Amino acid sequence: PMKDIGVQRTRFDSIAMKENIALSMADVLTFNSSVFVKNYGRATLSTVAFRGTSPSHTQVTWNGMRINNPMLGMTDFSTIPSYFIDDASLLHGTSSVNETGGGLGGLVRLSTSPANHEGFGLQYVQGVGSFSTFDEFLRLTYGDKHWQSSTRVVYSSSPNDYKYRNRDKKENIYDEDKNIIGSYYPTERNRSGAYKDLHVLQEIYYNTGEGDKFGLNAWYINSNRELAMLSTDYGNDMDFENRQREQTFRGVLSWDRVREKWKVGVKGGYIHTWMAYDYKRDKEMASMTRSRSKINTFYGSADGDYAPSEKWLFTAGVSVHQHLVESADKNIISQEGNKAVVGYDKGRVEFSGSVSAKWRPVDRFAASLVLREDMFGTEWAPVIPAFFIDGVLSKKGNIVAKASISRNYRFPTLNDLYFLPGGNPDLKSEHGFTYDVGLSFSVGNVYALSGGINWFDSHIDDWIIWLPTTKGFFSPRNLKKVHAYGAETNAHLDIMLGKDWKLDMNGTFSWTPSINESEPMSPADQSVGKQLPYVPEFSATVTGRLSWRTWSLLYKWCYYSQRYTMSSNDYTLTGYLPPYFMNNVTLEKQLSFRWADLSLKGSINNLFDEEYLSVLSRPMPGINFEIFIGITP
Amino acid sequence: CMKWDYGEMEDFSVSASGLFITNEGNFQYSNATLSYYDPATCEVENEVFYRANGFKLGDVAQSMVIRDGIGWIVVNNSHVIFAIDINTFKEVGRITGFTSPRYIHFLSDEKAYVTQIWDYRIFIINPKTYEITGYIECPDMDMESGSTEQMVQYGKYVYVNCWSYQNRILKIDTETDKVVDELTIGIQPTSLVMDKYNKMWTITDGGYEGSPYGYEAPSLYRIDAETFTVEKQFKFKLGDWPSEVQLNGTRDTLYWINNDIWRMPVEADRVPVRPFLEFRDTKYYGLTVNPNNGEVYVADAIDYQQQGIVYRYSPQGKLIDEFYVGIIPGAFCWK
Repeated sequence: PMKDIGVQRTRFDSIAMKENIALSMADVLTFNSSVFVKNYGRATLSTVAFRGTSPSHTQVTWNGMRINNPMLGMTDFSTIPSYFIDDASLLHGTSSVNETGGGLGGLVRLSTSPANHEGFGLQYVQGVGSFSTFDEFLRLTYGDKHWQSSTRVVYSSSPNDYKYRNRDKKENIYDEDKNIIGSYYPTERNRSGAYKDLHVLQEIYYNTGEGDKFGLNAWYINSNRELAMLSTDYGNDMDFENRQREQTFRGVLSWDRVREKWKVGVKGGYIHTWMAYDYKRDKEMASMTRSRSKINTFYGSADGDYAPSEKWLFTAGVSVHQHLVESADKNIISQEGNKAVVGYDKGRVEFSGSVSAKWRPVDRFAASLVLREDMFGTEWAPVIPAFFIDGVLSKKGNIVAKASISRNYRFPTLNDLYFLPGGNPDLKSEHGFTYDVGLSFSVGNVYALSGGINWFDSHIDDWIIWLPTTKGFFSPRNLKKVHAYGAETNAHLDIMLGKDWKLDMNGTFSWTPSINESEPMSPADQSVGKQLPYVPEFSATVTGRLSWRTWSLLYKWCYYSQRYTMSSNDYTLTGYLPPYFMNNVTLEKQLSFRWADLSLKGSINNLFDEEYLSVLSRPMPGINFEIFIGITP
Repeated sequence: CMKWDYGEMEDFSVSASGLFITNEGNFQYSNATLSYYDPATCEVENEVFYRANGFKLGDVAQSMVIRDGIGWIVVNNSHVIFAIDINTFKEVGRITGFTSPRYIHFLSDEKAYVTQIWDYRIFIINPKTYEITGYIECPDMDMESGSTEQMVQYGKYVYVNCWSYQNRILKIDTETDKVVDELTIGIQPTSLVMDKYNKMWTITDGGYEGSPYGYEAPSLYRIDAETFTVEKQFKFKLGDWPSEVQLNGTRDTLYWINNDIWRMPVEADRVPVRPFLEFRDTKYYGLTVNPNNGEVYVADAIDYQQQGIVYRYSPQGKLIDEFYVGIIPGAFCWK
């Protein structure tokens, strides 16, 4: 019960992240946690946002690496399959710092671990259904007392022409001389929404009798997704062409020497993304906007925890990323008749060093101080501190209260500064003063229950926001100063109401206001003290399931309050987003054989066939299903 | 327990003189809207297109021209132009297939041009049949950086400014529908207008800092239509971000927004030292002049994230009225 001294982190159940093969990775977070996920499609631009916080302050970690490509400081979550993760914590707010700094909202801490299965355990899962959607996954594992290896691969493809009664655009019935007769809402198909995604991860691991672990995993993805025509796009799908290719790699090597009190480890990694965007039309095709941008990044990390006995613990860590970008957006005809490009190419180091002291005088009271120094490029960020306290209010029911205060900083990204079509490379670092407080609760082996609540409060100083000009392009400016408090609650219980009648349940609920608190921009600024747009006031998510011997079933539901599409938050017919109640359910039956384990499962999304909207102008499919068959060792 | 909404099919007959305000909205948000303001009552109605048709306008309405009681609204990111009744706002027709329509210029009841960005062709259409009829190939222009913006007619010729990553004016012979001449001026001319002296005013934006094409002080140019030669050049200061130049009904006083709202006789030999309206902490984005009484309407987009407001000032600079419209008003159309 240390290093989590006053730390708020959401741990995910073993089957919460291995429920369905595709399942993206946003679909695990959005149903076992309570953060906001801007999301429209399956292969969509799914972005996670913490308590009243922009996604730019929600940075992620894979095996100690920063995955958010510094060309734009975030991570796309449709680019991660559910089956490609073994360990996944989620550090909230001020508790994100004692792993890495720069996280104002918080951190998603990801890592792959060896399954520790001995022998050869090839596992194949094949899944079909919905709108000609096909998913395949395969895992070949090798086990040994000292060596270990595993190869995983996912391929998913679908055209995504789902039928929608389009309440956003009408179609006409004409006559002689093009005199309009009729108009109806068409039952159309999602235009240019197809996708073809492939992932492959190869990992090996080494262990000796004394505590010397080695590990290495490489991860290639090849993504080819069609940008959906927005609902008011009166263009032919076979005439226009909107394509996103992303070929990227992430690899990490680790060495960990752990003995009794002192645990030490080093890591080194590399990422390399190549994003190609294509927008073309027919006259026999021709490119309207055709771009290729590639960034590669080198990593270096070293962490160490020396804990002399109990009551004192000290951690230290360092993470340095050297980034190297190459942007190229358009090819233009320069005035001299030559051919020139508008893309830039830069790169900068990103160092973060941390030292923390955990001290628990007795079992009841305990405190901790973490202290980070960050340096991106050539500028030293002012010390980013945080301080945690936890206390055992009553041993009956483990009721434990925690609180923590910190002051985070976020540096602007390479697009935030050096974007050549854009501008403003002199942007100030985002400042956040934050402090939390909460309580936790648990009661116990033939029955069990737990829960807790918290309290969020954060002032963000001059923070980046992109604005249009009178020239037709965006540029950033540190204008707004937001004030985003809130609170989060969780509860999980399981009472075995029989010989084998397990009932596993958990649920979360969050009140996340992010009121604007900046200089009123104009004499007609209605957004002076209104919540920021696309920030749901209330969010909630419950997932519950039960087991009867080899049969199992889980049901998930989530609700997001009205998402304001306007900074002023006023009602608008053209831009109203209703509250969002997504319900889905999956069920499985398995049956064990000799040396094999067969399972068949079926999952539904958008039960009740609700025709709705989650992002403005972007249609959503009706009720959809996928059925999966799995062989496992 | 949630739903989508369709309908709200309203119907209303509106005044004779009015002002339309297009609202660009947010890219890929399909929240573009049309507003209608009545100067006689000082009452504005918003989202009139959706309220009259029951479906959204599209995504990036750019401009509007009216020919014979029918208003043509160009929706840049919807690959369509809507033709509506100027009184009921109900759709009467539409033309799809446009790469990224910008402005529309009518040559006759059966022939009209539609400029485009991200295209080296100017789409020719037939307003009477509501279909695309042809293309105007622009010289020295590719799809990657092609750009045609505004158009003005001079006899049998039509002049068009090439804005995005361009530095020229094209001369098109309407009798053959082909480009017959060009003129190189400052980098990126933004607009083109014609005054009562058969002179063409255009204002360039000077590109942008770090551009592989160019970066310069934007400028206002006076070009003779008959000889197609630059006669006057009024350079401003580097760093300015002026808007498209526009003229009033009598075509003898040009106005624009720079950092303030300026006004100048077209015969002047220098830019006036005093502005029309001193800056007042309002994000001037759009501008227009009533062709009948000279009242100046200034559209401030505010933070580009919520509904904008338009201020109505008298020719003398007296605040007459103010009203909330849609998101990011950038174009006006007088009825």
